[PDB]
Formats: sequence, structure tokens, C-alpha cells
Amino acid sequence: NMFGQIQSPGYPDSYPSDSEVTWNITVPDGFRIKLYFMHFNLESSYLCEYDYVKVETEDQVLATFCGRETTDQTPGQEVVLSPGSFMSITFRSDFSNEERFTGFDAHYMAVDVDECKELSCDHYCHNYIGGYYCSCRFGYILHTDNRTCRVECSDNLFTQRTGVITSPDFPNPYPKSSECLYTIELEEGFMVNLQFEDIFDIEDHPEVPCPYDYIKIKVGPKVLGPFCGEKAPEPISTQSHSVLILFHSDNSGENRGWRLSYRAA
Amino acid sequence: NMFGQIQSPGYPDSYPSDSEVTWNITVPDGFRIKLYFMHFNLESSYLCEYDYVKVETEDQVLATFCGRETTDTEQTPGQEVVLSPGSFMSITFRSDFSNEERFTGFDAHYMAVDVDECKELSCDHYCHNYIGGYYCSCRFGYILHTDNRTCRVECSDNLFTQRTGVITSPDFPNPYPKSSECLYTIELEEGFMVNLQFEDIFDIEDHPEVPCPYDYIKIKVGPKVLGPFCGEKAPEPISTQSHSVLILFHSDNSGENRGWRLSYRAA
Ligand SMILES: *[C@@H]1O[C@H](CO)[C@@H](O)[C@H](O)[C@H]1NC(C)=O
Ligand SMILES: [Ca+2]
Ligand SMILES: [Ca+2]
Ligand SMILES: [Ca+2]
Ligand SMILES: [Ca+2]
Ligand SMILES: [Ca+2]
Ligand SMILES: [Ca+2]
Repeated sequence: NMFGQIQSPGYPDSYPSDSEVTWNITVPDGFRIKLYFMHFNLESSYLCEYDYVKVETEDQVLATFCGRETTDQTPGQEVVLSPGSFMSITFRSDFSNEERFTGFDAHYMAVDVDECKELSCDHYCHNYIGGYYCSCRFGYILHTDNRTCRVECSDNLFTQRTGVITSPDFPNPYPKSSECLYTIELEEGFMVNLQFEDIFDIEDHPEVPCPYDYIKIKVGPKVLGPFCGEKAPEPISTQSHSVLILFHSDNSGENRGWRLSYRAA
Repeated sequence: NMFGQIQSPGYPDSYPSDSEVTWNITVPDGFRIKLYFMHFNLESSYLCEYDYVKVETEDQVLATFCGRETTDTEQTPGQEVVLSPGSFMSITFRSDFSNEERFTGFDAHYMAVDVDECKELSCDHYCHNYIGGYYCSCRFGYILHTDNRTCRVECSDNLFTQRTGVITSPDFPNPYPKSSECLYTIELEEGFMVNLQFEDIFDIEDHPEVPCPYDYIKIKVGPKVLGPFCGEKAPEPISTQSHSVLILFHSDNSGENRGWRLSYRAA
């Protein structure tokens, strides 16, 4: 079902009267139908109510043709493309073909849908015949949704008296679908003070507290947050030599993220 | 296997030294292979002699890449697509013994691409392309021959009974249909004798050495066949002693010759 030919009854002779033939064309998923004509010779009438070639889908009429390609409503060299993978064609003939119209000769074929051109791929889209797939930029990992591109952002440990911690690629949009664990572990006796600076931009919601992306900060047996939005939390003075910062990002958005510096009190 | 992805060993980490991997890609008949790269980071060398990605067929090297996409004036693939001539593509990544610098290799993607045979022993009239193949069809009034390629006609449904008349090759003086077999029959009453006379253009494919090996006219009168006739020069007028004559016109699968016209008169 990648291709086919269709003719009116009797072709290349004049078609009979009182005839009605329907052809249903189905192609696999990821394909559309292309239809064109090499010969078209029908009765010409007002809005093709008498004799006609009707091209339609299951819920939509794509085209209706009648008349003669010579001096007339005809398809001409025009291609009829279906929106999806289905096309129905009906040739109808009324009660009298006294002029001996010779009908039509048509050809159809499956055409690949280019999904990349038509929940899209986060980074790269790759089209192929019958489908498509997504891939990611260097340094990113395709998520389990087969669509978004996450990163590994947990392989860290901050042990020095002062330091800087940011969302991945800050201040460029942070990676979607990621789960970053930043760990501060200073020397016993040191107490960590946290301080946000620069751009702060974490996707939020006007009514619901941080339903999408957020920072949580665990110090001792207690979690601070979640934090999101355009306004950073106020500086945080812990009484702890160790702090965990968890940054969660969902499958959507282009927010720029956050930066913090830490210092021992 | 209409598509696939290929990476260097270790990707996205630096590739190991002394490694050699070949990927053979075969697609069905009527398809070609399209190959492109999303990341390319190799050692650079003269003719890519050290580290390289070599793209080839069974008898032809299509491309050889090396170097890093960052630095320019290089032998990297860039955004360029590599297209195989046929339905086979072989790819070899080679890394020599010297990997001082830590190059991260490559990320490649390939897919089958339909050959458009109509664009790229061809259809006489219409060619129709589809995914994985193609077919021919004919103009209105013609019939696709058993070769699935040339377009013949029915040209034998005739009978000339009038005292005078005109007979021509089909569509004269436009090119006559290939692969056809026309039978023209003149039948007059007993005692009439048919004279034949060619006129206007006469153009039947011929050969300089061999008598009419391609197309020809034969004319049967009584128990005798005249001809075969072909070429650019019509036979001289033919006076039969017969009230009935058969003209056979044969055309082969090739050529665009304009044909012939004759008038007849029953004496
Ligand atoms: C003509 O077409 C048929 C299919 O319709 C094909 O199988 C057959 O082999 C073709 N003839 C030649 C000589 O290829
Ligand atoms: Ca009618
Ligand atoms: Ca596709
Ligand atoms: Ca988000
Ligand atoms: Ca090397
Ligand atoms: Ca094709
Ligand atoms: Ca010829």
C-alpha cells in the first residue's frame, strides 16, 4: 500500500451512467497520501452535483472535481494531499452520458510525514521514513520520555571554606528532567552561610507552591524550601558544617536558573 | 533498518587508542543511505592517516573525516550529509596508538532515502515514483506493453471497402507508437485491382547494413508478401491485380520515427 492506480469504470472508454464506485486508501502511520491525475474527462456542471470525483477523509472533504481538462473544475496537474493516513475517493455518474465522457486516470502513493517540520524534541529531531526520533546535545542524556534532555549534575563535593554553586549551564536555560544533588561538607566546627546572587529564575506557578521546578535545602534533620520563582530566598545561616542542595527540574520550560555562594561564618 | 545511530567507542567520553570498528549498513533495493553527524571530535592528520572516520561502499570511498569541528579549515563533516550511490554503506572508525590528547569521537545518524527512479530502458510515457520502487503508465488511448515500459496501441480494427482511401501509421505524422502490430485491410469487390501510393513523410526506423531489423511494413497481396519496407524513402507505387490487400506495420520497443501515409485506389 505504498502506491496504486485508479481508473473510472470503462476507462479508457466512456464511463457508464448510474455508477458509483468508492476506493478507500489507507497507508501506515507516519505517512500521508498523495493523489494526482493523468487524464480527466467528466461532465461539467454547477458545483459538480451531477458527475464528480470526490476526494475526502473520514470527516473532511478535501476536493471535488468535474468537467473536462480541455476547456474547463478539473484537477489539472495539482496534487491532492491527505492530512493523515487515510483517503476515500468516490466517482459518481448520473443518468445520461450521451457525450461519452471518458472519465479519469489517477495515481496515488504514500508520502513520509516529516514530523520534525510538522511535545516536540527538546534538542534534536531526526526524521526517517515512517517515523522520527529525538536525540540530545553533547553532554546531555535522553530522558525516559524519549524526548527531553537531562544531565548528570550530582558528581560533586564542596569542601573548601568558600565556594560557588549554580544550576547546570547557569545562566543559560537549565536542563529539563534533571535531579541535581550539590553537597557541601566543610571541616567540623565550620558553619555554612548560604547566599543567592545574580539571576534567580526557577519556573513557578501563581497559585500553587513550586509544582514544577524547585530547590530544597537539607540541613540537619530539616528541609528548607521548596524554593522557586523570580525572587531568591533570603540568605541562610545554618549551624551546620554540611548542607545538601537538591535542584529538581521538570520536562518543560527555559528558565535561567540560579547561583549561590557559601561561606563559613 | 530504515534508520539508526552510531557512536565512537566510549562516547561521549574520549575514545580508546588502537581501536577499529566497522559498521555495515544495508537498506532494501530502491533506497539509498543518508549519513550525518551531530558531534565530531577527532585528531587531525594528513589525509586523515592517523585517526579517521571512513565512509565507503564496496568499491568506492565516499568520504574520510578527521579533526575537530571547533577548529576550522578542517576535514570534519560539519553539517554535510553523506549520500551513498546505492543501498550499501560501510563506516570505519580508526584510532591509532597515539591518543595523547583526549578526543571525544563522534555521534552519527543514518536513514534510508527513497530513490526517485523517475528523476535519477526508462518509461516510454509516464513514470511514477513511490517509496521503494517505481512504475510506468501510458497516455490515454495507449496500452502498457508486456515489458511494463513501452506504450503500444490497438491499430487493427479497420476495413477499407471504398473505391479510394487513405491509410497511415497511428498518429501520423507524429511519432508512431512503439511495440505495436497494425493490420490494415483493404477489401474490394471481385474484379477491382488495388493501386497503392505512398505520399508525404516516410520515416520508418532502419539500419544501414541489415534490411529492416527494427520496424517495417509488409504488404500481402495474393499468396505473396512485398517488403519488408523501412527507411526514409518510400517504395515506388504498387499496382496489384487484387481486390484485397493486407498491410502489416510492425514497430519495436525503441525510436521516435514519424511513420508513413498511403492512398489507395481500386481500378
Ligand atoms: C511486468 O509487471 C509485473 C507486475 O505487474 C512484473 O512482475 C513482471 O515481471 C513485469 N515484466 C517484466 C518483464 O519485468
Ligand atoms: Ca453524465
Ligand atoms: Ca517521518
Ligand atoms: Ca521546568
Ligand atoms: Ca590517535
Ligand atoms: Ca522510488
Ligand atoms: Ca522503432
